[PDB]
Amino acid sequence: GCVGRALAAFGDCINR
Amino acid sequence: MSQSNRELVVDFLSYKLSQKGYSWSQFSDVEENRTEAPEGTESEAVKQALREAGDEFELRYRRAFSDLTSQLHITPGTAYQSFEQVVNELFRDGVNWGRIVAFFSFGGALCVESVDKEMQVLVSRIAAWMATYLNDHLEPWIQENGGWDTFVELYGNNAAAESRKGQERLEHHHHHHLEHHHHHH
Ligand SMILES: *CC(=O)Nc1ccc(/N=N/c2ccc(NC(=O)C*)c(S(=O)(=O)O)c2)cc1S(=O)(=O)O
Repeated sequence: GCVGRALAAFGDCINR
Repeated sequence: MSQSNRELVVDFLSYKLSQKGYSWSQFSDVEENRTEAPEGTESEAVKQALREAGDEFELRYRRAFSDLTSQLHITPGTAYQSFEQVVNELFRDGVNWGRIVAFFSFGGALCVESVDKEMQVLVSRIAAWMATYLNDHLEPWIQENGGWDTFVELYGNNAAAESRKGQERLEHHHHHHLEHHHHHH
């Protein structure tokens, strides 16, 4: 669980 | 030029073990036994940009990171299938400039997740498959967005930015260029 989903998501925050 | 993506991975994994008190080279093989990329051919700026953007990624996921090792089941080489889960999303949902720093960031962490369980042997293995994934999958996309140099153009190392900004505040000017881009041989 997570990780795939989590880093996918949290990764779109590398800007703001 | 191309294999410089290796550096970007390696340099980060190196720093990752450094903040834990482990060594990359003690558990390495990447540039250890074979020479892929230089110590910083083009990458000197791109890896410098990469580590900063990577840091921006780390703290953000660090909340879950320490717990996630149970989820990924950080273990023998099949931890790349654990990191697969994530690199899978990571690629489909928007491979951008800063997005790629996430890949090499959690990859550098994937390293330590291995060393954590005292399996620091994954350290070199991960870095291999990380840079390779970049080589095969990411590099084309990167080039569509300009390249690694372009990444530092956008999100480059601001430490060095401020370093040169000091004298640039007075405006040095007087700098003309007869050069046209980076030439190759
Ligand atoms: C189990 C798991 O980890 N699941 C999961 C999935 C997704 C997220 N977070 N996604 C997400 C998406 C976008 C943002 N913000 C941005 O748009 C930049 C965030 S943020 O605001 O937290 O940075 C998060 C988390 C998790 S969780 O680890 O279970 O919480």
